Amino acid sequence: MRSIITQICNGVLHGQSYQSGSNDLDKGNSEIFASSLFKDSDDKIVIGYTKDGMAFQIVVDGFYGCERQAVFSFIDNYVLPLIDNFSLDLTRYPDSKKVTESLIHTIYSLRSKHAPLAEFTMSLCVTYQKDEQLFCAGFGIGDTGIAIKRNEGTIEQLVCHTEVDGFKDAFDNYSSANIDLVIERNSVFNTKVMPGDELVGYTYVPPMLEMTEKEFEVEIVRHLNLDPGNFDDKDPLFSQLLQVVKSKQKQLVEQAKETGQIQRFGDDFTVGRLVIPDQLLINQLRIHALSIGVSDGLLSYIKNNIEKATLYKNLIAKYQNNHFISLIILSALVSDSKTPLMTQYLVGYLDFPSKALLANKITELLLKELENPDMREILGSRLATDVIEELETKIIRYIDIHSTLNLWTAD
Repeated sequence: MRSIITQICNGVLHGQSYQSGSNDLDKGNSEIFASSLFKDSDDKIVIGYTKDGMAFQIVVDGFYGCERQAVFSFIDNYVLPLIDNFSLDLTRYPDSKKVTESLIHTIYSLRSKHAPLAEFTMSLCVTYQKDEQLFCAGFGIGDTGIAIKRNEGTIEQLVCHTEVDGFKDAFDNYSSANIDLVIERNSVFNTKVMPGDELVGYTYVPPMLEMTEKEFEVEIVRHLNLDPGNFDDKDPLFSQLLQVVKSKQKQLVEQAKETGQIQRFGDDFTVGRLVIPDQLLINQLRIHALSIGVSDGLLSYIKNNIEKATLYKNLIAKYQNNHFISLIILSALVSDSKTPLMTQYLVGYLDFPSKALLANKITELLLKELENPDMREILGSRLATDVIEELETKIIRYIDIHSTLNLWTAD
């Protein structure tokens, strides 16, 4: 009962490339890229934010272009609702290793009884905030990989490309009995993160750019990172990454001319970029989590006192891009004692035990938006404590506030 994701790359790409959507909701921080590296895409990358506003990125590369769709419908229907339970257990339980294996276990048990035909390699990272500082923790099994760039010009390597002596440990039925072995040889992590750190996820690279980090044995495995020596500290990682692969691609195809006729190599190249958000962006993300979830519920119940909410849906659909007004509109709906069913139904749709606990949640996120430097510019020496109550009175006029409201969206 929610919509969280922001940008996705599904089983599709345009001619030779597919870039992005640059979702406003991420304020220019959600970008991905996809290309073919030999005609169709098999990989899938997902970047989004929790209902509590925590950042995450999922990277998938499939095996067979024949199934290629239940792999995706597996992620969209069952894996996505698991992210909230991941970041929460990361916040509640300190032990990063325990829940991650259970998550993989829950993934394996779920992938068996719902779509065991799916064989892919997946990697993911999710952010969580237990203390004042931000933490991110995830794993990755297969030919995939995640990298990070910090605030100092360091390309630190998160989840690595695991190679089992020339075997790609993956989410296949074949490994579904050697599960516990897959974890000890694959990469799981939990690392401290600061705002502005650049999270980069990738699927395939020509091996000329990969450098071997770790080799060991179990009763041989290669844990290998992305070589940072050919990268700079001034430019972002994602934009710099494509500057070299195309530069090496033309160098690789030129190598492919001197061999009679066509040679064969290359995989689906899909790359995702994520930037860790600030404490301000989280709140207005936490704001957007409610605005999306509140609308759709009572629209099918009544479909089988509605005239307001249909106009309310359009009203939020007009001012959802500004996170401040989108908040205060909600405060009026709960205060309307003449719309109790429309008020009381939402918490049931949202699983809230008490309406009042929600009403506290409104004000807490409301007042912190005053710490956003944009509202101090718009709200100056105006005893805001009363104005919200005034604004609460303003919205109850159901029957031309937009110009009066346009005072607060003047950016």
